[PDB]
Amino acid sequence: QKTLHIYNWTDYIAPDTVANFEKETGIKVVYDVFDSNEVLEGKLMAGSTGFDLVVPSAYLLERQLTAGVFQPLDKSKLPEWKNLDPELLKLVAKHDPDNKFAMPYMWATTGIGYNVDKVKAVLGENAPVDSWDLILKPENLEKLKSCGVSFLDDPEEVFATVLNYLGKDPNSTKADDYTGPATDLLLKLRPNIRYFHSSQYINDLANGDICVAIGWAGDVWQASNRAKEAKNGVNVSFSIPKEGAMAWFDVFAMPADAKNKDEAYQFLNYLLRPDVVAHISDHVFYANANKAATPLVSAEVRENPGIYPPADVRAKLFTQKVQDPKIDRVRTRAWTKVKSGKLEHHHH
Ligand SMILES: COCCOC[C@@H](C)OC[C@@H](C)N
Ligand SMILES: COCCOC[C@H](C)N
Ligand SMILES: [Cl-]
Ligand SMILES: [Cl-]
Ligand SMILES: [Cl-]
Repeated sequence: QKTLHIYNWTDYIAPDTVANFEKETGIKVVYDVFDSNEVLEGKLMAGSTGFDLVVPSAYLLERQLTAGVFQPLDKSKLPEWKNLDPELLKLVAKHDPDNKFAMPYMWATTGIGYNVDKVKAVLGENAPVDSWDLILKPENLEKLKSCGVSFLDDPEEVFATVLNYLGKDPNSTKADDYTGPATDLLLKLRPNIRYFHSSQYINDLANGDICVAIGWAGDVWQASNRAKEAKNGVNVSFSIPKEGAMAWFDVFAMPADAKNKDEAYQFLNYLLRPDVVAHISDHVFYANANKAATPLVSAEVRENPGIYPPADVRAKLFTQKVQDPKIDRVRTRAWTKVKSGKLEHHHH
């Protein structure tokens, strides 16, 4: 009896995907979840993860590729590899040259999830829901504070979006941009932010407890769908704002010390089946990287331009760059300062 260990993002598979695989193959799956690239990266770099498959973002795979923590994926054991969109593979290959290490899973953007009616109640019918002004202009956050504001607990995403909003390179390599203007804005916003968290905001949006969030697209569409299924009268939407936004791929990868490689390839090949991955997209509201699967994805998902954005929106999207250690230090320090920004100090 063989057992396959998988480590994936929360809210990123259909409820029955694993059970269906277990029934088909007789392999027992131990499925665990994370909501942060930082948590996964730490485990990959500290020692053995004990996992057979993990799901980093592509830029994280790129950041640690030369550290040797992943092993190359034997495409002879992935007969359905051909189902992946070959043009999307060329884009992922910027992170994974010649697609040696990573299987593209889903693609999306980092934007604003919001309660349509509460935002309009607080900011008016002309609330700037097509703009980062909705959540990064202090005058707006002051008005939204009590209906609840959340930011992702992701320093790379948050600093990049703030830098872009301030008219800087979202991937600036200038330390002063982080310690100066980006920190200045974040500290002005901080008193109005209820929490920094990368997964609680889904149910909080769905239930009406948070009115604006920095969020990942499909997470927000899941919140919208949860509210609809609950018949709770809450209207959640998502915006890829006009100033641009981060875009990203998440990918499956195999840790270099994986125990059960054969079973892992069986699971990857299962995910390459068009019906399997389209069913996932239908439940998690994320675009997959499987060309063969597209016709099977629900119309509600395929036709949503916040899931599959058109070319004029894609032209405004940017990709996360891996930063040098000095920028990493200054960004991480600034993040800790921002998150602790409400605490009282006694040094004056
Ligand atoms: C409305 O269908 C769009 C078809 O897109 C091709 C698929 C394979 O790529 C999805 C991208 C946007 N992650
Ligand atoms: C990659 O293909 C999707 C094309 O969308 C382009 C829209 C019509 N502006
Ligand atoms: Cl409410
Ligand atoms: Cl990425
Ligand atoms: Cl449909």
